[PDB]
Amino acid sequence: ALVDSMEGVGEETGGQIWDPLGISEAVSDEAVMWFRASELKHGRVAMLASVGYLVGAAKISFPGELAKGVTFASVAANGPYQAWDAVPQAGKLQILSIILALEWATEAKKPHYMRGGVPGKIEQLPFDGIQGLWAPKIKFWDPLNFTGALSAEQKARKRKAELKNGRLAMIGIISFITGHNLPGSVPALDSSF
Amino acid sequence: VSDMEGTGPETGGKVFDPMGLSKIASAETLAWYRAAELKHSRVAMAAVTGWAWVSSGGPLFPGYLSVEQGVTFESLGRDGYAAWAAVPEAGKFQILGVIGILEILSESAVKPHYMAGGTPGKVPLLWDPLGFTAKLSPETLARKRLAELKNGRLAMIGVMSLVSAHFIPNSVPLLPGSV
Amino acid sequence: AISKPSNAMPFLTAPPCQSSKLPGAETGFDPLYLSEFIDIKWAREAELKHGRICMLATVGYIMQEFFSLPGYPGYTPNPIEAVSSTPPEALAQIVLVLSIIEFNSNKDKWTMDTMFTDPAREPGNLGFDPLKFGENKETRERLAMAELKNGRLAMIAFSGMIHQTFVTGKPLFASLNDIFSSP
Amino acid sequence: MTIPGLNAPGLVPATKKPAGAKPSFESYRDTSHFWSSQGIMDSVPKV
Amino acid sequence: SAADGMEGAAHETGFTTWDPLGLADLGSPATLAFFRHAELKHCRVAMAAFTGWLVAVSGVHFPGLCSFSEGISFEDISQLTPMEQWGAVPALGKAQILLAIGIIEHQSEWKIKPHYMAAGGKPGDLKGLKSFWDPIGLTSKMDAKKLERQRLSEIKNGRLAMIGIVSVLIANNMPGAIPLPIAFPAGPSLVLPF
Ligand SMILES: CC(=O)O[C@H]1CC(C)(C)C(=C=C/C(C)=C/C=C/C(C)=C/C=C/C=C(C)/C=C/C=C(\C)C(=O)C[C@@]23O[C@]2(C)C[C@@H](O)CC3(C)C)[C@](C)(O)C1
Ligand code: KC2
Ligand code: KC2
Ligand code: KC2
Ligand SMILES: CC1=C(C#C/C(C)=C/C=C/C(C)=C/C=C/C=C(C)/C=C/C=C(C)/C=C/[C@@]23O[C@]2(C)C[C@@H](O)CC3(C)C)C(C)(C)C[C@H](O)C1
Repeated sequence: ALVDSMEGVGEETGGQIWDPLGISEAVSDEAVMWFRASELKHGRVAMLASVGYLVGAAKISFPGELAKGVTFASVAANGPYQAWDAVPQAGKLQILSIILALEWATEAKKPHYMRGGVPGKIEQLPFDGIQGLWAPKIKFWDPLNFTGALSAEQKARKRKAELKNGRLAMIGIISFITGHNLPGSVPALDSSF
Repeated sequence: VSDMEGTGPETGGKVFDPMGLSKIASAETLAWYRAAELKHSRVAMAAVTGWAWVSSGGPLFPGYLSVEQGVTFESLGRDGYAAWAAVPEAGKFQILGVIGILEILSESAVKPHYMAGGTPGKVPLLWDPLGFTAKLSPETLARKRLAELKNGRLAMIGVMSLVSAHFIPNSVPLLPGSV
Repeated sequence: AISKPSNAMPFLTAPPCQSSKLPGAETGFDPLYLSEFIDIKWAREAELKHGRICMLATVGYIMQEFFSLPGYPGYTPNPIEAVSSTPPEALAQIVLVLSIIEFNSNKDKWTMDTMFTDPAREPGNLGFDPLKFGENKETRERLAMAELKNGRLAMIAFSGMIHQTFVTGKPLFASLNDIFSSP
Repeated sequence: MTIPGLNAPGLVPATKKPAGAKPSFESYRDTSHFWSSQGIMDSVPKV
Repeated sequence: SAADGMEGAAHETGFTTWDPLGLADLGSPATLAFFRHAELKHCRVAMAAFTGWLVAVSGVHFPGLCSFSEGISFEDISQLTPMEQWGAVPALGKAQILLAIGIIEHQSEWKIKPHYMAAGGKPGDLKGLKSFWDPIGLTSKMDAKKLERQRLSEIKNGRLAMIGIVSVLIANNMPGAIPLPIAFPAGPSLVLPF
């Protein structure tokens, strides 16, 4: 089984797969590749969101202006939750468009992950190889090539750390949002966020 | 990291990296660090020399920054942040746009890119137009590269000293209280 | 357990177009199987003609809202109203020129039986290639597939612009701004 | 307009009544599309 | 790419062909020759256009009358903005200017029998139209090395000139495009013939 040959197994659940409900046992291998790809994407998005939400909760913002009328401090004033609503529309559209470009270019790689490729290994240069499209070759992950200095075992341990941190952030960001929605649901969040 | 330039006699003839930042760096990461260090050295040297020349009562440019908008170089202020604020927004925009065109040209026009097997922080587009170091020996060129890195790091320290003196009222000992 | 299913739809049988040497034939998208009834070469000729017309038309539609011929009579950013506003003689001359072009390009080949009698005639190959992109045979498949797909997207897009202007009464990007405006 | 997510909330909570007695049969049969005269007359296409 | 032996690779793009979208790989060598000829024509026309635009803005004009029938003079045309001068030219004057340009174009296509699209075309070469290019023999003194340098200078100046003419013609109509705040002359960015 493909579920028996991954890095996500951790001692926190013993030296064994954590599939309480047998979801991985009730699906074919292709769905397991999709699961790992989506798990890592969710984890990474979640930790980006978690650190961003903490930064917003601390009222930390850049010195300058997010538009020609709004200030970074002004749009951050209300809090992290309403900050996205207070962001100008064109900026939201631009973030969504660049995320669209990223998740289209990464999807359009033919080894893929569902059809015979490493799940979670986003192609480091999504926009390369596209005919009649040009990008500056800023490779998406490790643009300055930190992981090159690591050995294979080192980066395997760090992939395990990635899975652990991504799952923890998956919990954490939703903890932030749920604490904002239901007051006292997550007692660690003050009224500031 | 041990084969790169920048080390001098002032640190035991050895590398200065207390916090291990070079141990997590491959060849490409080290090239990026060197490119960033050199570009910061260049920018900081120009910045600190300009700030010193302006705020030290040095000569200013002759006439009008904007003949139409009515801003003389003397009336700009002879104070760094205040002068930059008083510069017209169009002037700042075209300075930054020219620098951006230069940066894009630098990235796209220096073949073997510094992050793909090229020399870090070299710009054949902008260096020695006339003749200056197109004929020097390969040991004096290395010596002057080391000098560049050294006094460039000193310029980084100096320009951030000026910035701290401006923001924090009196943070630098031997700098005025109105930087 | 379909023996020869459509590539686009595995739950439908292979149409005649799928087992064909046309550009884009490796898609098998024909739920109504109109390739069986319609001659495939005629249908591809019409496909490329409509795609070319509509991929001119979409650019014309989007750029007529913004730009005008200097001092042209009866301009209106809404092209639907601008058709009536503009002189009828302009549209008459345009239709006459296009009639001349179609007649001369399809001389004695205006019908299913008449056209494609000669084997060398290819669908859409009316000989229009001044810059000679087709002499480079490596990129010919790319350009043919690209023509087909962009023409299809342009047919759909022109329908979108036309019916959006019908809905709103305002030109395309004005309606787009009104959609992407404040609540 | 209100793009859901961009310039407005996404899913919005619904308005609800906190419990209540059983509506009488004639209360909703007289408004149903199939067992009401006005319901039948309103259960027609439009254009 | 196919645009490797072609001259045009500059000092500002390393010394490699700048074809980010790979249009030179598209199509035939005939297509690339058409692209080169169009590049050089746009170059040359842009140099002429910027020089004429500077002439119009400066107000230097020929002494006399454009047409004694309509009474329009070079001075009256000079009073308008540079793009409005074309509208101010007499209609027959525009017609015969376009006739001269069309005749030159037709002879360039016709009398230069080894065609730019055809094999051995020399796409930039319009000399062959005798006494059209360099009537004074100024280029005769030069050799192959200086001729190649001057061809590269032509290409660079012309690319810059077409960017420049687009910039000046779009600056006033599109405010804030070119950052330099100066009263660029008014008028349309595009004009029709006649
Ligand atoms: C940064 C910012 O904000 O603004 C900037 C940028 C921005 C916007 C682009 C601007 C612009 C416009 C620009 C830069 C326009 C550039 C125009 C340009 C570059 C125009 C070339 C004309 C050349 C001609 C007519 C040459 C004929 C030459 C001929 C016919 C010869 O006979 C040459 C000759 O060699 C032969 C063949 C033989 C020799 O024996 C003799 C000589 C040597 C004579 C601004 C506003 O200005 C400034
Ligand atoms: C990672 C995502 C992202 C990318 C990759 C990206 C790239 C580029 C590029 C280059 C490709 C250009 C040339 C460009 C230009 C502008 N961006 Mg933009 N941008 C991103 C995100 C945001 C956000 C969140 C905002 C924003 C904005 C602006 C404004 C301000 C206009 C103003 O002063 O009103 C201008 C001119 C703000 C906005 O929309 O303001 C209404 C705003 O909030 N951007 N942006
Ligand atoms: C290194 C950067 C740089 C470059 C490479 C560069 C090149 C050119 C070129 C040639 C290519 C021309 C033709 C040109 C023309 C004008 N420049 Mg410009 N310029 C640069 C920087 C600045 C700054 C800082 C200012 C400035 C200005 C003006 C004015 C306004 C005059 C007035 O309004 O009186 C005019 C006409 C001032 C301004 O716009 O002030 C509101 C102003 O402060 N420039 N500039
Ligand atoms: C390509 C350049 C060019 C060439 C090679 C060329 C040659 C000749 C020849 C020899 C073969 C003759 C005999 C001739 C005669 C006249 N030219 Mg003419 N001409 C050129 C350009 C212009 C322009 C720009 C204008 C113009 C005009 C007139 C008028 C005035 C008529 C009048 O009073 O209206 C007369 C009599 C003006 C015009 O047509 O005004 C309506 C006007 O504006 N021409 N022109
Ligand atoms: C497959 C393929 C391609 C493709 C494709 C693509 C992208 C195709 C896209 C097709 C697409 C996008 C098709 C939309 C149809 C929309 C319709 C019919 C809307 C009707 C809408 C109606 C009838 C609205 C009616 C009303 O408003 C009225 C009048 C008043 C209101 O009171 C009530 C409502 C709101 C109901 C390539 C990539 C281009 C090439 C390749 O080779 C082959």
